Amino acid sequence: VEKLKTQMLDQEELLASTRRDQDNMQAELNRLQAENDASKEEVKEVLQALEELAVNYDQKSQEVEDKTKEYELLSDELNQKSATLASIDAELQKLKEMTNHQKKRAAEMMASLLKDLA
Amino acid sequence: VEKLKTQMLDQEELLASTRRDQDNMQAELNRLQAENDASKEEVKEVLQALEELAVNYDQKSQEVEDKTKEYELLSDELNQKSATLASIDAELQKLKEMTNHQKKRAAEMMASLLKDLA
Repeated sequence: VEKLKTQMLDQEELLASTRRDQDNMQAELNRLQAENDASKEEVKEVLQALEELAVNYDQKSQEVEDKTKEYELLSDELNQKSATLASIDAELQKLKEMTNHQKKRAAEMMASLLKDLA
Repeated sequence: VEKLKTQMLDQEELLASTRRDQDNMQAELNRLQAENDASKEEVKEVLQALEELAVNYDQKSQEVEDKTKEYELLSDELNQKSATLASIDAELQKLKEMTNHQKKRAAEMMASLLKDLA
């Protein structure tokens, strides 16, 4: 009997040593699941964060498209205004020419009267 | 003659007064063209500035689209990794069950030998 109990001792101390490797593994597995489900939520958030940006940059590029037909209409108008003024410049030269012709006429009519011999 | 020259005086002083209104107008017209061609270039620039933004916000929203299939693949993978670990958790329970069955077997074989009547 005293050999058989030395056998049942070594057997227990081996099956104990096996239980403590099965716990290191159970533990390190559990931490790997923790470390994982961690990363699993960061990507959840990053995927949200990224969908906002997609919406945000999408509106912003439509606001840019609206500002552009705004400033293009204004571009058109100013160009038209450029013609109005150019036309008014033209009217303004005729008015100069008109009053010159009146200068001429008045002066000729003056000289013609100062041809009074007497 | 001395009435006719008083007439030719008043005539000149009126056609002078008319020339100086035609200059106020020529001047104020000219400034309006200046003030205009000014605005005409600001819109030129603003239209450029706006086309850059259109390009800029357009790339940025494609970079967001690329970051998203990037983080979606990663999302897929981590979910797969979640299964691997879950499977390894399962293997790890069997190994516990296996070594328990060996505990049982060894202990029964021990008791059976300690049934030595003598």
